[PDB]
Amino acid sequence: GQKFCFQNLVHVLQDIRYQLSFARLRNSDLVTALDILSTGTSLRLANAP
Amino acid sequence: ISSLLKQDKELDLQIQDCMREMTSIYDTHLPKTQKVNAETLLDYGRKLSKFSSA
Repeated sequence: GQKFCFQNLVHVLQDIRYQLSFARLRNSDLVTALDILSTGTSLRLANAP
Repeated sequence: ISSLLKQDKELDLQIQDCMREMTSIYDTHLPKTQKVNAETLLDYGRKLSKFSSA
């Protein structure tokens, strides 16, 4: 039971780290958004042969 | 003959230079092959932010 305690704690810590990535928000990619205003992904075309 | 040929080559190069400069000034280009509201823009970009990001 004591071991189970250790492990269980690790799993809870991982889980809350997961929720952590779920809670942050990142600055918008306006570039891609403006390209999609004009309905293409200008990036993926120019770049690609 | 050699002097006179040199003179002709030089004159040819002078007409070269003048046409070169006129065609440089007139830069020749091929022909070219909506406005946005920022709100819908910003919301869309922030949506996209998680999905275009690692």
